[PDB]
Amino acid sequence: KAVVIDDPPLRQTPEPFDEQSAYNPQSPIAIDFGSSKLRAGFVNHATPTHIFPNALTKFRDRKLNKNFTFVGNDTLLDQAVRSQSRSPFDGPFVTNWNLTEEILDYTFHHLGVVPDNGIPNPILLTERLATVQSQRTNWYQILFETYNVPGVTFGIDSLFSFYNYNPSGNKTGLVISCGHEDTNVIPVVDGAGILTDAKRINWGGHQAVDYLNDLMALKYPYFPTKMSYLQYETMYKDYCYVSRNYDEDIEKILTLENLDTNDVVVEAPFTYDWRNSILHLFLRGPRPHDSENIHEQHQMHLNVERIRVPEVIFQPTMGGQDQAGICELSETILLKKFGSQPGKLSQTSIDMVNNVLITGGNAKVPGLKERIVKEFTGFLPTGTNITVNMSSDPSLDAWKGMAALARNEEQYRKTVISKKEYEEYGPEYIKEHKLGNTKYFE
Amino acid sequence: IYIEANTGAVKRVGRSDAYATEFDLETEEYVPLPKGEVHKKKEIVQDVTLHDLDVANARPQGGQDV
Amino acid sequence: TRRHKSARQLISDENKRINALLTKANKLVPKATYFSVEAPPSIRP
Repeated sequence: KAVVIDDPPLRQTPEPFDEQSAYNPQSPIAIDFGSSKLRAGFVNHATPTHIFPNALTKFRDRKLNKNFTFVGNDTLLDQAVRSQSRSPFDGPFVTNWNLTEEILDYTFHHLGVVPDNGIPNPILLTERLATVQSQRTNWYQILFETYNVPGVTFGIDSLFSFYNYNPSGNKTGLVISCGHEDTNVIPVVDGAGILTDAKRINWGGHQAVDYLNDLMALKYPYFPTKMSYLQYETMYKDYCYVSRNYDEDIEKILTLENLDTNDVVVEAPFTYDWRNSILHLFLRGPRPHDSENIHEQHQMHLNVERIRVPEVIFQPTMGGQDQAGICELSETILLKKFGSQPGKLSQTSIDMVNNVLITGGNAKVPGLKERIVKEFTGFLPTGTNITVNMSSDPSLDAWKGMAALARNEEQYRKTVISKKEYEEYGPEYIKEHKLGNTKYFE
Repeated sequence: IYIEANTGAVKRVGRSDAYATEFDLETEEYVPLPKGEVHKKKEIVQDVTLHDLDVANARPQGGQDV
Repeated sequence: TRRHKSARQLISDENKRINALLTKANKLVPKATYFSVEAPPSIRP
């Protein structure tokens, strides 16, 4: 029985506004400017108040009043408003900027804030790894000129999640993130993100969905209906998993005893034996094909691409970039850095092994934890206890981390930026604190 | 490789399956990794007759290699 | 007023800024730049 794939349904109920009576000017505000989803919420709560993707557009009427400022969740109302949606992210950086304060003013209005002469709430903000000086400079300029905010901090989402999942602040572990466009491996030693040995991989969820798009476009060049990006990310979400061992699984993926189980057919919406043919098994699975009926011309099969696409974080070579996979960078971090001979592990190495944490929005795929535990038992000396932790929803943990830094502790005022300090020092500044970026030089 | 610590026997099995793609065509044989532990212990009972010990010490030409 | 400032040329300006600071200091060891956290090539074939 075939399953049809449609666009996700539009949200009937528009997002609400917070009450102006319960707003507190002294309460800090936490914003996560993620690439895929924007996370915001007040410190006093623990459940996320506003969750919506960072995208927006402009509408044109016949009656010509120019009153359309639709941001995010109100683009989930019709196909026409959703189709022309423009995001502020171009690659890993932000290029356009007028849409950014338009989105931020939408967020501030939906937070139920009535300010005067600027926002009188300090800002908790998340920022990437090894970020360029122009991005930090115009972030400084945009908040401390447009919003007149007294205090701001900078931090990484992976270290924020690590501070969430061990709130003492002086632990030691290894954090691996799978972001929307990047995969990062950061070692943490005594609660400090050691950025001189952190590593970055240029692959994420967006590149995986685009890889599936290119693969399925190259598999069926005569598909009459053109599919959108959204249907692609849902069949990437629904029907992709990480193999336990790749070399054995590809060797029997088109075998008849295996192809009857894991072959997924996909129906597009609309209004000399074949058994010995490896091409026919790769195209249309274990079923015979007749190309005259209308139904199977709109059909799409997923047999090897269930595990081919999520593999590429372990081997980036089929993705195109000449980088190592997270097995090898995790191995060289654990075995040739922080004073570790290959064969003898330091106490820091063993303590990082005992506290491996994996976060990120792209960790939703199944089989990641079993694979990482299996290969960590692979390359390590025998008898070493390996512990890997997982969140139920790993896209919530970073905002909860900055909320933990604000509400849970009082030493958050170590890392804040004063306006007077900004005016005495300038844009060229970075606080060398335990949980964010460091200085570009020594 | 294959190391027997009690005897000192050294045996080469072949190259790994991970090094199978350094060349398209190679003269070496590629085996997978051993699925068990590196160190294995096994108790054995050896039966020899007196004639084997007589013929082991009475080789006229000399000893032979493995 | 600001330029469109596409994300491709930002890498080039950051690279030439780092190189200019390096050759000014020469005639400073980098610790955490965008070209140092980026991953080395693999060793396994």
